[PDB]
Amino acid sequence: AWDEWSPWSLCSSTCGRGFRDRTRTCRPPQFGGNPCEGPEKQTKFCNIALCP
Ligand SMILES: *[C@@H]1O[C@@H](C)[C@@H](O)[C@@H](O[C@@H]2O[C@H](CO)[C@@H](O)[C@H](O)[C@H]2O)[C@@H]1O
Ligand SMILES: *[C@H]1O[C@H](CO)[C@@H](O)[C@H](O)[C@@H]1O
Ligand SMILES: *[C@H]1O[C@H](CO)[C@@H](O)[C@H](O)[C@@H]1O
Repeated sequence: AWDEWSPWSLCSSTCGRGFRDRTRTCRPPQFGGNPCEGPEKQTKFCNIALCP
C-alpha cells in the first residue's frame, strides 16, 4: 500500500511549458500484502504564464 502523496512542486517554468511533480513512498509491509516497490513520482505538464 502506498503512503500519502507529497504536495505538488511549483511549476518548473515561470512562463511557458514546464513540469510539476509529487512523490510517495510505500507503507510498511503487512502480512499477506502485495509487495510495494517504492518510491513513486508523478509528473504532469504545467504552464503558469505566457513568456514575454
Ligand atoms: C520566471 O518568470 C517569468 C515571468 C520569466 O521572467 C522567467 O524567465 C524566463 O524563463 C524562461 C523559461 O525558463 C527562459 O526561457 C527565459 O530565458 C527567461 O527570461 C522566469 O524564470
Ligand atoms: C495522493 O493523491 C490524492 C490527493 O491528491 C489522494 O488519492 C491521496 O491523498 C494520495 O496520497
Ligand atoms: C497538488 O495539487 C493541488 C494544488 O495545486 C492539491 O491537490 C495539492 O496541493 C497537491 O499537492
